[PDB]
Amino acid sequence: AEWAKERGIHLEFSTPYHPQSSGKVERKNSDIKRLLTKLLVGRPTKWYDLLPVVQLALNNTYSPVLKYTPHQLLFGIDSNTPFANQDTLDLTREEELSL
Amino acid sequence: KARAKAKTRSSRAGLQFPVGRVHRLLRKGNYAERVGAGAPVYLAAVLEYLTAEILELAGNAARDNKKTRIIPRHLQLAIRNDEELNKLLGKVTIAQGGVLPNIQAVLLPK
Amino acid sequence: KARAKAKTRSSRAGLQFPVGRVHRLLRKGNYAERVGAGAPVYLAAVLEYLTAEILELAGNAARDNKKTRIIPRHLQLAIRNDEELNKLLGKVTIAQGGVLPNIQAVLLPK
Amino acid sequence: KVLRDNIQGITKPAIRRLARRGGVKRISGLIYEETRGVLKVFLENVIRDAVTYTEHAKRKTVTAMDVVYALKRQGRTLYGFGG
Amino acid sequence: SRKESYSVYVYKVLKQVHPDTGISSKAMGIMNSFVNDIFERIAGEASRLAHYNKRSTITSREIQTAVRLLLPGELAKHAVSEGTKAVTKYTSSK
Amino acid sequence: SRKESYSVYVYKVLKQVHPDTGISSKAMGIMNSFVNDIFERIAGEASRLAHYNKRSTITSREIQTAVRLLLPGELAKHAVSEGTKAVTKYTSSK
DNA sequence: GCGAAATTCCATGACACTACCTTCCCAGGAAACAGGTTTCACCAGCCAGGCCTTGAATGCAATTGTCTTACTAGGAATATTTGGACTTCCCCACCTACCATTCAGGTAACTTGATACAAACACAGCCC
DNA sequence: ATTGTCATGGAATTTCGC
Repeated sequence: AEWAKERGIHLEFSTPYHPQSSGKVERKNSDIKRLLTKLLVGRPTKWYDLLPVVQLALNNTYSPVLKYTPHQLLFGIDSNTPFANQDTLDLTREEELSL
Repeated sequence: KARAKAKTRSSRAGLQFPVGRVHRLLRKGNYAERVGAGAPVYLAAVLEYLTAEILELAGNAARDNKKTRIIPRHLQLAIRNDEELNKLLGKVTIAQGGVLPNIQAVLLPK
Repeated sequence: KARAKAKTRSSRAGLQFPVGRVHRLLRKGNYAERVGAGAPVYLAAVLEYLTAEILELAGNAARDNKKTRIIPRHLQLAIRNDEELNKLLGKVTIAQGGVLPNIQAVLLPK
Repeated sequence: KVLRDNIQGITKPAIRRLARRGGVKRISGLIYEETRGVLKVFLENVIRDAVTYTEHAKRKTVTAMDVVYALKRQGRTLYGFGG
Repeated sequence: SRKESYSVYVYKVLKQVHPDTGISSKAMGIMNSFVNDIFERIAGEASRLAHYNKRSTITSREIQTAVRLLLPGELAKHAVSEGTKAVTKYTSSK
Repeated sequence: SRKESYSVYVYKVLKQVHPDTGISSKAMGIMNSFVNDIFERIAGEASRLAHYNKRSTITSREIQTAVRLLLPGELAKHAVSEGTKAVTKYTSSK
């Protein structure tokens, strides 16, 4: 907590013995253990290699009920990834900030 | 916040020798890597039976020679009076004790 | 890719007893937590001096009784012939050896 | 399984032959009831320490290293069988 | 600094079977050093019982075999049954 | 499965000072079990030297004191100097 | 309007710190072991005769045990003087934890090789 | 002085062709 007051971090803690309170992290831990599960089928679990993959493979999975990348909702446009949108390249970046 | 009442594990087994102190003398003495939760309980009992059995016998020799406190002569003499306590400490010198009173009954005067 | 020539640490010290095998018998015997890199070197030398000193003496008793191979009687007799080797193994029975030839020179015939 | 009268299996010459290895010329006839006593004391302090190892690993066979571990305990080390 | 000891836990046993009895300083150190020695015989035989059966674990079974080895005859009958009371009382609690 | 041993490393010492000499099977096991016993005397006295001086570390100094205790007289003069050759040769390498 | 196709919907499940522990199975093989038969040779049990060793009785000699005195050194108390063990604080090198790579050893096999044992005739050493 | 969630496949829905 004494480091957290330096940054301006407002720490928030769940109610005890209630893992349902922490919402998304209990969901993405069911994503990370369904990405690293799928990569590591039929080999020794050398998962320290595959961690730069996971925060680039999950962060470009389209939310199938929001229809966006995590990259677009965080930044605004795709980075140099396979299968990246060109539908935003018909626009001006100086104005699509408020879009 | 506060927490519950800290009940010591020596009072949860009915002993007097500690189990918290014995359980860090099985993980800082390199005896093994894993030490069960019941092993320093069971060992603090056997340290407690044998600490009574000397002092039970050391209480009697203090009483039979009219003493309030137990000096090491009584510990010298409580050991080697009992047979099975002596076979445990058969190699062991006790400091400041001397020996038992003993004559081989051949040196008796003529 | 390939790598360099694997030079064993027994050949990097001029010994014959291994240091790779001794260094995993100081970390799987719970002797301590950290084992220095020089300690199984130094211990494989002392295992190698004392393995010679019996077999040096076990070679002679094989030769003095006209034998090619060293049977345990020679190991029985190489020990207890040397004085300082005997004081190390003063408590130790060697299997299938018997004892040294000995008469107390009072039982000699009249 | 019970087979008695086998402290009397340590026969009269086989204690004399053990006496000759110690360097003993003349013996009495009353060592034979002393040796069988001192022998069964020594096997009631090894088998009693050996079986508690074999029971501890829940084995039914007191193996070769067990006895050596018992003789390790008393301070009389036996080489040649392991341990 | 701090010297840990078993001196306090003797008065909690001395005042159990002889409540009108003191004990001297130089006799405390014997019953102090009786404990530390009879500690590491039982531990140091339970330790070497871990390697002989290829386990990294000192259970409360292994202390029982390392008391039936060190204690002879009639002490090995009591100090076993004076431990399994203090375990069954312990485990039914908590 | 695998039984580790010191049997191979005897022929690499037997063929150093008596190159025309064999050794039997049941005499190998003595020099096998000579090693494993004289191993754990030196280790098991260097081990108890770690607790007596409050260090978690077996150095190559502690094996030297646990050879000047177990070996008597004239073996304690050679087996010390037959180790410090094999260390100084070792550390000047690598 | 039917069908095909493009799309939105929503009910749901799993993530939450995890390994042991027990008892039975399987299994192959092997471990010998416990069980048992078989036969031959040998070691143990049997008993007595002769001799030597032990026990006892003994007389005596010096060895040893006690008494007494002059005394030397041990111990304790002292001051002090001196010699150090451990607590302290900090940094670096060394050990470890790791994976990949490779080498060596153990098992294993087939062969080879060499020695020890068993047997026979004789020699030498010691004793009656 | 705190609170599920969200990827996912039938299946229902809408587009829409002409």
